[PDB]
Amino acid sequence: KLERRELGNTGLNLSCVGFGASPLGNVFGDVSEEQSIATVIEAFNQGINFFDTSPYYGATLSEKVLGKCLKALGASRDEYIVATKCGRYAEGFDFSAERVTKSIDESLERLQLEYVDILQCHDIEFGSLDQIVNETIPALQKIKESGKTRFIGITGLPLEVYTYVLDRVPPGTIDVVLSYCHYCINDSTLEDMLPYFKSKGVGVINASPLSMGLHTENGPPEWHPASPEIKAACKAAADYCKKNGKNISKLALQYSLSNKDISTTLVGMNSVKQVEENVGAALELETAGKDEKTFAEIENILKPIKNQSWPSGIQ
Ligand SMILES: NC(=O)c1ccc[n+]([C@@H]2O[C@H](COP(=O)([O-])OP(=O)(O)OC[C@H]3O[C@@H](n4cnc5c(N)ncnc54)[C@H](O)[C@@H]3O)[C@@H](O)[C@H]2O)c1
Repeated sequence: KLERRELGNTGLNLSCVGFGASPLGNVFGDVSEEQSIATVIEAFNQGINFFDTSPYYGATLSEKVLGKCLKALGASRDEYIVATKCGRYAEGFDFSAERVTKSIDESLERLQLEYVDILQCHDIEFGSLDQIVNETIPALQKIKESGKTRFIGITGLPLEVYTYVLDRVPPGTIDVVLSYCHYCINDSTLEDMLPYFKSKGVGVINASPLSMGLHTENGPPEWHPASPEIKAACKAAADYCKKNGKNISKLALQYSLSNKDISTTLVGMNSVKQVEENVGAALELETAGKDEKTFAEIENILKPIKNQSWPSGIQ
């Protein structure tokens, strides 16, 4: 069975591999609704029980499609865990209490759910962090008390933005944090913040273990924000694996899964083959361990750009 890990103090047990549903909004090329449904059904059948989306992905399309996918499961509601977000929309950012209070109703309508398990502020580095602390999080606390979400959180790229918020709200205010692109073969800096997150009692969700396509055979999309030198070294690592009969995406995901202090790693998936590969990579990690010789050679290739990121937001 696919390993499950406790998520902070929420009592939720998430599969160590999570379903990133942003491709269901066509972020990484177009995908049919029938394929999306089959992909989620296969993910659930393989033991994945955690699904993450946002009103932003595909201008609310990802949520609509995921809502159809989850209905097609025909499963008990407590057998899967749904996370979505608020504050970032196709028409821009709005972290006001009025916006996010409307947003949860809009998301529940699209998702065809009475409640989500997790609701998080999306990309807070683009907002006023003082508004997040003093207006947005209180509004989310009222949404939680209404029952429309069970737990609340915050997401963003820069690791520093979390400390600003978590230092200023009372203990136990935030249930979960989602960080992305910082626990993968080229960037492990999320491990630097895990001691702080443990100190605040927050469950940690990692996302983008392929760093949004850097750790794939096809390579990153044209819009990927990483510098050319990050892209060149990631391509060299993928070419090394291809030359030696190795799967760069399998190894990248196995790297991200190896830290047990992270409850789940969301990986964007848009096909049943990707689900079969990614669950298989997780299962094989438990029974065969890691290919240490290839990881060491991958590390040597990525070393010059290790832990380099890119600017995001307005802080
Ligand atoms: N600020 C935030 O809150 C934030 C930011 C980014 C992502 N996320 C969440 O995290 C999810 C995952 O991140 P992501 O999708 O942007 O990047 P990712 O690292 O998960 O990679 C996704 C891309 O890799 C491809 N892929 C997946 N498995 C593969 C395989 N076995 N072989 C080859 N290719 C494979 C996917 O099709 C997609 O093109 C997202 O869907 C979303 O849910 C949140």
